[PDB]
Amino acid sequence: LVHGGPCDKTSHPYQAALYTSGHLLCGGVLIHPLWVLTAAHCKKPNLQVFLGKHNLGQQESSQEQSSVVRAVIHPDYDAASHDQDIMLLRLARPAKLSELIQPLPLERDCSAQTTSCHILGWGKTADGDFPDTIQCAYIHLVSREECEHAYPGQITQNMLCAGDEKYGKDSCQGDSGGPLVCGDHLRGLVSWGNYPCGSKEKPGVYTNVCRYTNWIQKTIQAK
Ligand SMILES: N=C(N)c1ccc(NCc2ncc(-c3ccccc3)[nH]2)cc1OCc1cccnc1
Repeated sequence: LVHGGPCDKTSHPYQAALYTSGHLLCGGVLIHPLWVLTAAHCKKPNLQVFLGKHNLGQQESSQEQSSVVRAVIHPDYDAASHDQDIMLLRLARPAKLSELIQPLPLERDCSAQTTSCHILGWGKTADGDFPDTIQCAYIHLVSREECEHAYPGQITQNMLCAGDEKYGKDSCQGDSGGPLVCGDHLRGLVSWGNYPCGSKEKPGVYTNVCRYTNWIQKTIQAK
């Protein structure tokens, strides 16, 4: 995450860190004790989910590690255009809830009134390095018209745009699949955006979570 700062230690109990091959791959959101939501482009072998983390460089008493037993990519995900960039991960071990491990409720209304938004993750910072401590930033939703102008013929109804006109606070590589939180609800998932990272004119593009209520519920309730 570029141009942000360290999160408050107790503000992100729903944040997951996804690992493969021993290093940080993506963010993710705990939405149910057995399920983490992330971006479909985070699908890699032997995913390891870490909950209750703040600093990746230290062993924390609140952390919980779980293997993934099932990875459910949206049937209409299109890697080329990033359309429908969403994936459900079923945990081997149900999350042992604590003050630092809690699910985040989903935004079910696509016409939700504007609320204060934020992003977070262990993605690349402004200096080009990967931080041990999770970064946070306030950002605002950008109108669909403004975003269509920023990325012509690239924005679908399955995408939301969000950014920061003042410093260009933005999500980046490694923040993928992390949450766009609006009014204490999951509004979006980190999907794609500008290269290099920065949202002054070309806002970050987020998977529009409100569009996936039925698919999420059907997947979680399946079998
Ligand atoms: N600026 C942003 N808001 C932003 C946030 C997250 C990401 N994640 C990387 C990422 N998204 C999708 C894929 C992907 C999908 C399919 C196939 C292979 C790759 N990879 C990228 C972002 O901006 C572009 C960007 C690209 C690379 C390095 N830095 C920034």
